[PDB]
Amino acid sequence: GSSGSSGMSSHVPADMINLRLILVSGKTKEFLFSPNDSASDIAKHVYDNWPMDWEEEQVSSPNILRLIYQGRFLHGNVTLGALKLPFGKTTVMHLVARETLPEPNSQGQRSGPSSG
Repeated sequence: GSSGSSGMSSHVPADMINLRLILVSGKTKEFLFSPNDSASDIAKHVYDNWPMDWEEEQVSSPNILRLIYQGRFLHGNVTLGALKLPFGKTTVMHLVARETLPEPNSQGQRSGPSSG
């Protein structure tokens, strides 16, 4: 018989965009995506990956599964391409599952305390 094994390389190309999928608390992993792929493909990919790390598992919507970037949220129709993101790089993004907001607190909101 015979056997062979040659091949090793750990570097992101300039045609793909490395994305960092983070979860609650922490735990993250480097991924790859195209500029023609939309948050869907990504969010989807993530879902497809891993066996199951979330009780809930019986939905299908880009809303519930929204991708966060730099704190903000990316649209489901948005695509790395439209994000004119730099190739051969690593982006940081957060993921969550909720048809609504995460916490009761929205940016750009001033309060008026009863006092002068």
